[PDB]
Amino acid sequence: QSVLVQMREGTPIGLTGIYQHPNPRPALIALYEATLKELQDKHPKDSVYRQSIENLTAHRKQIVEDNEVSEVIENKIGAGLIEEVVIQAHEELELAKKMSEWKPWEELEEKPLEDQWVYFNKKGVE
Amino acid sequence: INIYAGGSAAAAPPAGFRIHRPATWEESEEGALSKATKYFLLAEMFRGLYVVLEQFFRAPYTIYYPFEKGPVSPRFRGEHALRRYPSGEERCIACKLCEAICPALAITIDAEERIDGSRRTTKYDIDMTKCIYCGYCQESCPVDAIVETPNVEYATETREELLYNKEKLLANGDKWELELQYALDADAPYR
Amino acid sequence: GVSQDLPAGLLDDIYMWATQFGDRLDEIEELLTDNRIWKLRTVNIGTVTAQDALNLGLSGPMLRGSGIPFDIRKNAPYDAYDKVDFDVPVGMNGDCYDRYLIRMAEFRQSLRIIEQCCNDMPAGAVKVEDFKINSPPRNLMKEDMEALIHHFLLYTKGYSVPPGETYTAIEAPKGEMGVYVVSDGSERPYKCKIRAPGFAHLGAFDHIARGHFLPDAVAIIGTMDLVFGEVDR
Amino acid sequence: APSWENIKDIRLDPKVHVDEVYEPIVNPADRYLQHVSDLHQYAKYIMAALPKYIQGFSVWKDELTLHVAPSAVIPVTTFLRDNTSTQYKSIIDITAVDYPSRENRFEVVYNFLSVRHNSRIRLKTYATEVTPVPSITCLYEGANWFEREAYDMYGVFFEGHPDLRRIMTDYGFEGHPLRKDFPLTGYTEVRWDEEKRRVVYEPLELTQAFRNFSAGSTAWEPVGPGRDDRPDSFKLPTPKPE
Amino acid sequence: DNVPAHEIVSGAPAELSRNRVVRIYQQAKPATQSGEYGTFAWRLD
Amino acid sequence: MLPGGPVPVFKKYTVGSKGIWEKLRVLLAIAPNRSTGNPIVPLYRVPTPGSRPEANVYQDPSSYPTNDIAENPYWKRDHRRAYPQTAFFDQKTVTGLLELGSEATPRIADGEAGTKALANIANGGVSFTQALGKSSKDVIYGEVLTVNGLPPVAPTLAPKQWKIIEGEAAIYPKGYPCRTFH
Amino acid sequence: AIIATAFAETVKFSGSKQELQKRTLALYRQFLRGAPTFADLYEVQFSIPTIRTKIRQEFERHRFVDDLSIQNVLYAKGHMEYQECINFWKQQAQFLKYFPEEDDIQGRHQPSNFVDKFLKNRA
Ligand code: SF4
Ligand code: SF4
Repeated sequence: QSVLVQMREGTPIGLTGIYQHPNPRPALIALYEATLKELQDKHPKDSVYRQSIENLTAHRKQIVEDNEVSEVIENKIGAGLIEEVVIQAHEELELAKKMSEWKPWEELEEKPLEDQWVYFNKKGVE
Repeated sequence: INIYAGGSAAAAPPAGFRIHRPATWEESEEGALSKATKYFLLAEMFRGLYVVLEQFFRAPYTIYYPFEKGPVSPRFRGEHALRRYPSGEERCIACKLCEAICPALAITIDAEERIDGSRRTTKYDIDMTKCIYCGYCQESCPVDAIVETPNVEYATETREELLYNKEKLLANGDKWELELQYALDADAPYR
Repeated sequence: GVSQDLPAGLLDDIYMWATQFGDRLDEIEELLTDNRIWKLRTVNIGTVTAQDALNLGLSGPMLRGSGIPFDIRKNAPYDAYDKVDFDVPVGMNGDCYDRYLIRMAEFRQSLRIIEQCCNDMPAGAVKVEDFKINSPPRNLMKEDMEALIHHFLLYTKGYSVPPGETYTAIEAPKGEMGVYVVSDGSERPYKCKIRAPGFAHLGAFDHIARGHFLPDAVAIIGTMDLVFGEVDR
Repeated sequence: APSWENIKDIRLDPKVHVDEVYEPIVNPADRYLQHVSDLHQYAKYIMAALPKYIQGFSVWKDELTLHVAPSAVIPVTTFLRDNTSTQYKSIIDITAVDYPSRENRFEVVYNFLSVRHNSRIRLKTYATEVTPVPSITCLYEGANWFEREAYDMYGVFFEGHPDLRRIMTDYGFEGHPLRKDFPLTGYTEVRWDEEKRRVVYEPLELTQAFRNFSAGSTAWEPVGPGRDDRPDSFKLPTPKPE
Repeated sequence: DNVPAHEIVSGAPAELSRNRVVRIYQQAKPATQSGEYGTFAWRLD
Repeated sequence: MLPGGPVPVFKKYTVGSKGIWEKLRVLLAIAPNRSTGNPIVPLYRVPTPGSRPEANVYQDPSSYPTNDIAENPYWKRDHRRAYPQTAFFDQKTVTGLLELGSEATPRIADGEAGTKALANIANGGVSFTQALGKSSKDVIYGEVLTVNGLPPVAPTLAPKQWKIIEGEAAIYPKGYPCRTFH
Repeated sequence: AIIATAFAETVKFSGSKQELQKRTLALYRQFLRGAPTFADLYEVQFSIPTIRTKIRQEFERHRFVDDLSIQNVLYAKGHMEYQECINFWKQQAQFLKYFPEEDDIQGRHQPSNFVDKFLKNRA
């Protein structure tokens, strides 16, 4: 299966490089489901990253399923026009697939030295 | 009223953000022969040329510099000068504030106790090749000694005529004192 | 704040120039705007997309020609741009012609702002009333002791800024200018990086010029109108 | 009938008269407290969301800073560029800073912007004269020139950079200027040698030496400790006395 | 030993390393004043 | 007309034409409104800046509560020494806010017991991931995320709701590829 | 995308001495092959062998450096200079900075023992 994120030709909306997306809502729904899939599968349940993106995708998907008008969906999803929302969806999904390989939920890999992060505030150095 | 997911009511797009559409050759409320005539007789071109011509008949802005100078203000900052009191004594006391605040470090001073027991200078230099003409030196002096004249006509053929010393500044202040008094009488209250 | 107050009889002359400036801007628009050759040299040239203009750090008219309404004067007002009306033009197509139209629109909106400020210049001081930061008047420095002390210190050692650091920015006409200052509790800065919009503009010049002929390269550098003393920092 | 010869002389028009000017006394930082509590919550979310990388975060007057390590630059930048709540797409600046007192003297600083949400954010790492930093040209193409600058100015090496070379300094310059060990005037100067007929580089000799005037620095502490503006939701609780 | 020689990558001359001496110190408490802020920092000149 | 023109010639402060030449100019002008641009000598820059009467009456301007001589202590209007501290929060100081709470929402034991509880976190006694997993729903959904469960967004200090102006108020007409935002 | 210039190498810090050995040798080879170009592009008043001698001297300068990171830094700086020279970015002065020796003998007294330095106050 494949999805159309961005038409680089066709009717121009007010942004350059971005053009009108035919049939956005199905693409948004498929991408949101794929993000939820990658998170439900590869990420721990108790990670804040997962819960945040899950509630975000679920709420945006509900706003996309209940509504039909794109202007309304834009006034509800407060993130640009719908053709920018699809790109936010794509970028979020690719971030999920990348973060499945990295392990942000894990504990700190490099612990800073005590000398690092001291800025002219210790009252006894100048 | 509304709950937002990674968004806001500000970042929600403007109501009319979606531009309508590009018009085509159809839906053109200007007949083909009209825009053809404007295409072949170069209308806007002739209009621009006429706007050019009207300037041909208008008053030129030019002034003849050596016989008519441009506007000059009391706040203007040109050549330097060291002033005197009406008594004939010099105002400098070697507080060396002009030497400290000067961004370019052009100034160079050396004082000592004068024979009459007073504080005065034996050396006061300015490298006008280091000067940026900022006026911080006429601002720091608490006696209004050093000033900046409206003079700008002091070009030279050599770079060593620009290393002004104390004598060259005291004479410059003896010369321009009347002009300095005008500028000071109309600049001091704001300064 | 400001060094010295306005001299008398300045708002009047500003109002005179302002009443006459719209005409001269219009005389410029007559030659340039609707002309064919100007369009041929500026229509579909230097065309840059929204996402590219953001990835490249571009700001100002280069960004407002892609369709993004960003103006720091509205999204983060600093001096009095929140207490005075004005509009921000925006354009599609990202070309040079749209940037030229934006620049002319900014001329006229700035004229609107000048008229408003001349109509409402409040009385009071033009500089902070804390003589530990701003030098006092001279009629006090020559009569009050604490004022002369403060004058001396500000014009020898200067004023001690608190430790910290900040990037603060503005809507400079070129773009989004900025300064990254660092402090160490002294009168001398520890670091000061000037972020220069012409820098990122010239850096994008390679992405922007690829595919275009030399006359178009000239027009591109002209859209950005880089001031190379800025570009070189 | 009317003309410029009969135009109103505004110079005589009556002008506003104000007896007493009233300017209330106000702190400029009380304006920021709610935004500051918000930034604290947002930083807390990000630290909970990427515990592997974020060492800490500071806040100061509507400015956020995230402290990380050189390994964590590409991942955190991906999060800050692609995540929905943090669409920090624009790269405003890159800057290095020299703190010789540290083991890792350098401190690279990324500034970021979100035109979407209208917000900025920072991101700090650390480096040395030999330990490089990952390059974010993979994401933000505008970082190319800024990283070339930081290299030429301070000597920091941005790994992965397609063409890292000097941009400001002279083509044969040997040194990194903004280091605190580098003298103001540099080590070299140029003159025209009539013999060789060439601009030639010679050791420095100045006709007026540099006078620092930083020896007049104040002996008294000028600005005492500030004032806490941490929101109480981020203050470590005091246990009840008993 | 194993203290890195950054002198090789500094781009600076070698005369600083071979002929020139530094001194590390704290500024003495001035007798003309009673303040002590200019101290507590280890200057290198 | 609009609040931004057009305006006639007899209100513009420029040197124009007089007599039959004005009739001819208004005939032969693309826009007779327009001016030559040369300023009117009697008015512009008169009296000269070095002869303004207003400089003798001038006095250094001030504001009332700062020029007040009696109840105007400096330590109340010292805004520099009241500067807000640069707060710093490492993972230690954040896990304590998680395992424990804050002065607004305490969850801490009283007495030296809770003191050493803080001490266990001041040192590496409990970690950030451990107390992220030991955090009940009311903790996360209410102190890390929102009550609704959604993450917070990049805050704006001074939000800007944009608006579009179209048609007659706009700087340019409809045909041109530029628009106007308020 | 902002593409790399002609002879640009991506900065890549090798983890071993055995690979950097090879990279340094390729750099030396390129300098030698390109030396005649360094003689044509810059109006040079001496030999191609003398350029190759100076190149060998500059590589013998850091022959005895065993810290790997410093070697990576040195190699990157050298590739920078090769890119600066082979593309005609440097002008004559910045290049003949590396050839002080070829220029005429600067005067007569060049002190090498103590007493002369003392008479010239250089000791
Ligand atoms: S005004 Fe000129 S002389 Fe005075 S401090 Fe500034 S640069 Fe120096
Ligand atoms: S500030 Fe004035 S009085 Fe003081 S040294 Fe300078 S010129 Fe002399």
